[PDB]
Amino acid sequence: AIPVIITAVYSVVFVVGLVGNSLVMFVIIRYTKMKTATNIYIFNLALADALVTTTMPFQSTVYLMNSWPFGDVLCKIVISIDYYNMFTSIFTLTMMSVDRYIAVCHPVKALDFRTPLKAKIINICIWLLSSSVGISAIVLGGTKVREDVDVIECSLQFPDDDYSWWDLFMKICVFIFAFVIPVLIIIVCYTLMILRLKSVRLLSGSREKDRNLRRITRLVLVVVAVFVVCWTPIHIFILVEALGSTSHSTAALSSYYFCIALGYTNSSLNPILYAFLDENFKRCF
Amino acid sequence: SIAQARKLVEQLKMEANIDRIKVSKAAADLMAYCEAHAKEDPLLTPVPASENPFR
Amino acid sequence: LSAEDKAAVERSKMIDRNLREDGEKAAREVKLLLLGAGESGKNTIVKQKTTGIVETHFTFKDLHFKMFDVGAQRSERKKWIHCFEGVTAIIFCVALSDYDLVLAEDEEMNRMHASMKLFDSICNNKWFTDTSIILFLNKKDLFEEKIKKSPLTICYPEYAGSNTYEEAAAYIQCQFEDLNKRKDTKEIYTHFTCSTDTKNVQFVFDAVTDVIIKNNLKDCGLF
Amino acid sequence: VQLVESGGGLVQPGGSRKLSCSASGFAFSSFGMHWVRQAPEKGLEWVAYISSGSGTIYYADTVKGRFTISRDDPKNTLFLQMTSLRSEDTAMYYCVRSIYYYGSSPFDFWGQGTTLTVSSSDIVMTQATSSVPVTPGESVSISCRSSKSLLHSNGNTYLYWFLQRPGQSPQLLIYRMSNLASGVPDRFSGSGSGTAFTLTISRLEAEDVGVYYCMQHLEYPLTFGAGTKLEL
Amino acid sequence: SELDQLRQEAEQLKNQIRDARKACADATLSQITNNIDPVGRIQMRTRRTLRGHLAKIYAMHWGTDSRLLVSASQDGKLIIWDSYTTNKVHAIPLRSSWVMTCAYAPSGNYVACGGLDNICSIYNLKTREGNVRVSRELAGHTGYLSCCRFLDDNQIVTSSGDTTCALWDIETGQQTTTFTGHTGDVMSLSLAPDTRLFVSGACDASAKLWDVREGMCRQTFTGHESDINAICFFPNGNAFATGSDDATCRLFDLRADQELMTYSHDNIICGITSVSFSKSGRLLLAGYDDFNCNVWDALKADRAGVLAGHDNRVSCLGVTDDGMAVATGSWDSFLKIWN
Ligand SMILES: COC(=O)C1=C[C@@]23CCCC[C@H]2[C@@H]2C[C@H]([C@@H]4CCC[C@H](C)N4)[C@](C)(O3)[C@H]12
Repeated sequence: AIPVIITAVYSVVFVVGLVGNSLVMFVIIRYTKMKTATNIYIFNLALADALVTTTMPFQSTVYLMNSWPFGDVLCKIVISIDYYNMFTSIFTLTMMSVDRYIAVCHPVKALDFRTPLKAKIINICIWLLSSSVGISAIVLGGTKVREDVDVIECSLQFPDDDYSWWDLFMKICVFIFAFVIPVLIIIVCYTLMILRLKSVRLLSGSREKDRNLRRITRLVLVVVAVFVVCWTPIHIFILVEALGSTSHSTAALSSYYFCIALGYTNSSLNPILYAFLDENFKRCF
Repeated sequence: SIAQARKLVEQLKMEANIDRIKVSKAAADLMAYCEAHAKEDPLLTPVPASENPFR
Repeated sequence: LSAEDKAAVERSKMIDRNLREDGEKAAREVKLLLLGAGESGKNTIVKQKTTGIVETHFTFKDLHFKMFDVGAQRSERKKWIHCFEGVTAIIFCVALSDYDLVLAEDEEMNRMHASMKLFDSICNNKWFTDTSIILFLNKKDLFEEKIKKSPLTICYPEYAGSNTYEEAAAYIQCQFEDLNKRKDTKEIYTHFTCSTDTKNVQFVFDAVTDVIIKNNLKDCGLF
Repeated sequence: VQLVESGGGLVQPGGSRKLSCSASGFAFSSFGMHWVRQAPEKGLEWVAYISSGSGTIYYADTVKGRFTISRDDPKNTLFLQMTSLRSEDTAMYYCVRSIYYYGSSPFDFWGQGTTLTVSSSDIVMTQATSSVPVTPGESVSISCRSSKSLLHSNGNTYLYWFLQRPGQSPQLLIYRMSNLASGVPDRFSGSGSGTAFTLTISRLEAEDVGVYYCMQHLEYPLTFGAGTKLEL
Repeated sequence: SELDQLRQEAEQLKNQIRDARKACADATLSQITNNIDPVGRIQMRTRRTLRGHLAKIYAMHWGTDSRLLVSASQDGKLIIWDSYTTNKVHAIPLRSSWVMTCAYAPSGNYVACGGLDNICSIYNLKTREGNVRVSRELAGHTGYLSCCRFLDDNQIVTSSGDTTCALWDIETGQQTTTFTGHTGDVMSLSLAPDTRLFVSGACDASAKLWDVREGMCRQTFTGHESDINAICFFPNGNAFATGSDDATCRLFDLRADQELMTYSHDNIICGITSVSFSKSGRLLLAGYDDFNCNVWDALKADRAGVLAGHDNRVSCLGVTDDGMAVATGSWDSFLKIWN
């Protein structure tokens, strides 16, 4: 009865993701609108990961019946939009941390860098830079029939070339641009923000101010944890599988499915965590 | 101190000798003014689509 | 709609664009509410016919400062002090060479108790529960030659301390910073300055920097 | 308020020129400029239009794709560039101010005009009468006819009345149904409903004679009426 | 003891006027207007929201055409509003951002704007030169200006915060009449349809009748326990209502000089920032600090409905001169119009 509960977990994650990304989007569209410089950012996050919350039945039926009776183009475009929304979620999280660092440590430039016009320009620019990979997924996406048994899978394959170093360069490039530059920027922005906010006249004088600083620090460290320790198994397992010939496995290869399950839980948890931990949303509700 | 007090007492003294109408008649013609032209009050009865330019 | 109405709504859109672009300038403008007792030393910090609010402007380190003095207004304070919700910080200028002379025009109380009443009135407002203070305790150069001839206990019968610079200064800091009913939301930034001292505009810039940091933690849902 | 035209003159056929107007003495950035020409043997016709801040551009059908209009608000100048102009464009051009809001008076001020000579479903207005013999101190009532109705959905009639004195610029006289412009004495009265339009003058003076014109401002282009000159 | 004797005889004649006010009355308004049909629920939804301000609004005023309204705020902008189509007719910049009064002239050619600068600025709207420029810098007030209603195109009545009201001119710029007799700062002003008397509201809960031609008080109204913040004048001309800062609105009499009726509830606690009538005289609009307004049945002292929908505190509201709609300005940079 192993796959009995796993599909139930997939279904409940699917429905809570739908509920969260519908309620947050409806509240943002109705009450607060595009007022602040972070409401548009959390709107971008919700509009990004709505696709991830809707690909849950596809992933669940793939894991359930071990195949895909879909076609040839639609799972390709699912993969393309998945790459697109994931990359534009990572880049908006990175630039939101950059925006918070500009707000805290650089108040002379925070008023000139946190205007809604500048925020819209920056997020549209990084969306158009993610559009290059989004259309490259259309260019080099496809399908390949495996030789072990007459079933197929939706993945990326370079068209008719040796291209082993090309594939290795692509894997190390996506790994670096996922968890080297963005995680480095997250860490060196948040720890410098914490260092600046600790050594300032406010927020370090009384017990309530110290508790406020502790709450802010634990909130940003929980956000960093939910990012890193949850999304890291997927990338490290893909890097291990693509570094050499470690791609043959057994029924123990369900660790890939547990990794994609964690990557589908945290993609729904992150906007829910932001909405339910921002007390501005509590005043809005 | 002195001149201000003189001005105040002479002002309220000339305020004193003023004929005052009975308040029942004041409420009566208050009712008369609020009733005689209560028909053309869009705040009381909402205007139809021919009137009411706000839409 | 008519062509005249089309040109009218085009003019309205242009007016909206002008309003947006000159309300964009209001972000960089840091407003300071400068106020205090009469001849308490608030004049010497702005050196470096309207009969209303004195308007002055200066900039330093790429930040626009406007000081909004209400010293020429002698009306009831409580019915126009509610206009200052969006002030960045409050400048409270009271001197130290005022403990001995009581009023120099009338005889009701001392200058120090008047400053206590003013600071108590400005600290407990419903409109000023979060506005930081950059309180200046100036004229300390003339305070020391006036504290040797007359002790501080002639106005404060609860001092019972040594008659010197450091003890009297520390008692002054303690007696100005204890009037806040909520020190967990507003820390008074006491500072010493003279007529011919260095620039306190660095301290003002640091204080408004802290206030802008507080606002940036406010509007991002992290406060 | 001054609208001084510049440039122009005799031009070879198929050539190009540059009509510039030094529109100084007033707030140029808040007024939507126009361009109205007048043939020597005919009446007034509008050829171009630019709104405030170059927001909206409208052209006449005869000069669309042939005429270029441009403005520069800091320099307070209104330009008009024409290329390959024909002999049909032989006219004298007027610069016109027009501001648009509630209660505003469009087409309020006109320019002196510079002559341009070439060497060698539109709501039109008809006024059949011309060269009306009138006496000073009497009352006259000219008439104007429109192709369609001018009562829009917001309950007003967009009809403009003017007066072109001999050897002088046209002046705004009545700028809607039954209202008076600025500087016009309380003698010129406007009335009429639907498509039938008229003017009313109580006691004609020596300076009241001239050619009168109509205009609609409901759709573009902005064609005028006919000649309604007055004679002693 | 000259001062004590004059004070005690002044108190004696104050008891004389108080006993005259008591003995002139026979019945209250309740027991003679409680037998009429009550006003039902005045459910008035907002129609036009004049967004575009970027600061809190303290003053609005309608016009005689009942279409154009002007608004003053701390954005440094005086904005005229085409209320029919939600259009900005003008955006007048201000030399002083601290303004709390504005008024639209009955001729429609002028607009007033003054405040904490103690200088009344009057702007000429319809000029041959196409722009809006200030005409006269009316100065002479030692306190903060609070209301600047236009008597006509050439006379303006300005009430300041130095216990004085004043009548000004345009062609000269001097004070024709100075009104004295308050002990608190004046915060409200309201003219009359016949334009011969105007009532004021000061900080000492005192409302007077300053006549215009000769310039002195006619009668004194002291019924409130807090300062009177807003005042408004009945369309008949024999009454006026005051809005104070103790959750009470109350009518008075121009001729019987007595309290008529109070408009208060146990639920409402905060004060009144803006009060106005309807042109029929039965509804009494009143803006509170609970982020909403209210319609008051003036003949029943009953809350006929709420006008909730404003984010921040309403500070200014006025009705049209034909009684078409009420526009409620507030501190949320919004101008809701209700009908
Ligand atoms: C080095 O990291 C990668 O190669 C990638 C990491 C992620 C998770 C983190 C965001 C980006 C994705 C892309 C999409 C991929 C899978 C392919 C199989 C189908 C699933 C739905 N999506 C992937 C394995 O997972 C890939």
